[PDB]
Amino acid sequence: GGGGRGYEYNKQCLIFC
Repeated sequence: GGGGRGYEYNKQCLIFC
C-alpha cells in the first residue's frame, strides 16, 4: 500500500514498484 499499483494488498505497490 505504498507505491503505484501492484503487490501489497490490492491498493498500491509494495514500495519497490
